[PDB]
Amino acid sequence: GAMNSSNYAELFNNDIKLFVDDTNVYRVTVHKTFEGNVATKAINGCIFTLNPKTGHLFLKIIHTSVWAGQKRLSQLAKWKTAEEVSALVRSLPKEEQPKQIIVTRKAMLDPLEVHMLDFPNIAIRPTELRLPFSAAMSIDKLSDVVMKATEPQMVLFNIYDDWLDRISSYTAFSRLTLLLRALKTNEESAKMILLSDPTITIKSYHLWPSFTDEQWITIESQMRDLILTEYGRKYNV
Amino acid sequence: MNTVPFTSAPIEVTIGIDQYSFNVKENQPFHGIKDIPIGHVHVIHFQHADNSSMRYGYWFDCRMGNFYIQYDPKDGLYKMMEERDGAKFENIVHNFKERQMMVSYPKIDEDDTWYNLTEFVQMDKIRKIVRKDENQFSYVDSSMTTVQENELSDPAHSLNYTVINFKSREAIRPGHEMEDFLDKSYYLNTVMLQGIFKNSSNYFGELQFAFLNAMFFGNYGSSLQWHAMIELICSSATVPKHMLDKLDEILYYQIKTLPEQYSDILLNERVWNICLYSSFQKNSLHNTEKIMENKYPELL
Ligand SMILES: COCCNC(=O)c1cncc(Br)c1
Ligand SMILES: COCCNC(=O)c1cncc(Br)c1
Ligand SMILES: COCCNC(=O)c1cncc(Br)c1
Repeated sequence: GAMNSSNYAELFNNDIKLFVDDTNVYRVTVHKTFEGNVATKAINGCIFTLNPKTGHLFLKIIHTSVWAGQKRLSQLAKWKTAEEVSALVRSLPKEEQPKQIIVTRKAMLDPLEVHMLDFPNIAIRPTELRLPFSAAMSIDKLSDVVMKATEPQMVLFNIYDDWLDRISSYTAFSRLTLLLRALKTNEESAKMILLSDPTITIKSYHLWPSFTDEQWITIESQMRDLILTEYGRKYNV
Repeated sequence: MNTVPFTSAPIEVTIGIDQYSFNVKENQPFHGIKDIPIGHVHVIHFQHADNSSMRYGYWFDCRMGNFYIQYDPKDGLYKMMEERDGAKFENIVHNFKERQMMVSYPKIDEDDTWYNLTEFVQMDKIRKIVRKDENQFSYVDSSMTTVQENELSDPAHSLNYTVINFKSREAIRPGHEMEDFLDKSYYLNTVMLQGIFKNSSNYFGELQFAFLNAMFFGNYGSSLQWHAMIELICSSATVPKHMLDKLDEILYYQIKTLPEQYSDILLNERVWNICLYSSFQKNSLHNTEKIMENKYPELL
């Protein structure tokens, strides 16, 4: 059924699975019209599809052209997500297809289930975790490729960079979720933390800086402080 | 006017005939039911005084044979039987008629309730759902499961209802996933109406049979089937106007007839609120919405 704290290690066993997050698929700026009404302008979006074990990120870029002439875009966005996830599974060799797909918002279950009727053997599951994947558009390199796209496009990343060479997938997911939670709660502070020391760089082929084991500890410690802090600044505690 | 004569009433039993019911005491001199209107199907049903578990009963059409009830003390129930010797039966019936040992089907002449609940119900169609072909009548009870229920365990004793599943490849055309799930007109009009029922009278017929089994025997899967068939129409943007008008009348009389104290289990809040207030046809069931709102406003 649903995925929660009690079955959290299942994410790092050897059954292929993907998280799907749709929170950046349909994105708008809201503005005033000359007549003093309000209108939206869509901007490019993305589907965040992640293998938590490997770090493989299938970033489907959703180009604004896909909304042209369409009505009820928040509901179409969910079906558009489901179509693209289904297409991706179909594109994969059978032995590479996931056994489970975990959606991060429950409104994605029915659209994905209907699109995956051909794959009765793939379980479509919700989660009770409040995962911070919406903050993936705070990662500069991901925001850039999305905003620059002129057509629909799939781009492949490893969101753990090279971390699995030194840590387990459990620890790499924990780091990712802490980084993302920090970016969501205070993007500016989070970013100031990550890029303070100019001697630490981000390799062309990576998303995050090349931190030593000890520098990651310091970084991880500062991201917690931020999250505990912003929780005080928010709740006055 | 036809007659379902009984050999005897050896066990205390509540007897249903269509929407009427009466109590018979252990070994009371009761020998059946007379004046049954020709031209409709009927259902005679049973709830023993000792064990309210297992409502059971028989769907029949008096034009298809002479039917009598005999209590079987081995199997412990009132069994429907056919008498092929038509003089032996007419003689047996006349004797009981003369001795006034039969209750009279108590149809009020103004009352079209039964006709309105059974307009599209046919005995030959019931017989291709309840499979037991050596008999012209059809047994049903509370615990019989539907073909679909067994998929999710004895097949001979199942209700072979028409399998409806909104998240199935039958319901969803490749490439129309969003379209067909949010607007079920394809599934209603092409898959179900044109290729299985053949017309809407047949769709209305299983819908009517489903409700009656759900209400008379408390059959859970019949309740599921009834709601599924309602929801498929209400969730279709494109429905012939004659079918919408007829559905409204159909449902009105089912809602009117439902016992007020059984509304609790026999009415699915989600299906009804969806059908009346959110669905494509939310404005198309005026009579049904008015009776539902005045009689069961709690449910909504
Ligand atoms: C060979 O005759 C034995 C079976 N028939 C009956 O017992 C009978 C027939 N018709 C009505 C009623 Br009540 C009883
Ligand atoms: C085609 O499947 C067998 C039942 N078909 C019907 O069309 C039908 C019609 N009226 C009542 C009932 Br109960 C079913
Ligand atoms: C507490 O009831 C759990 C099953 N629910 C039902 O609503 C139901 C059950 N059996 C028959 C019929 Br008809 C309805």
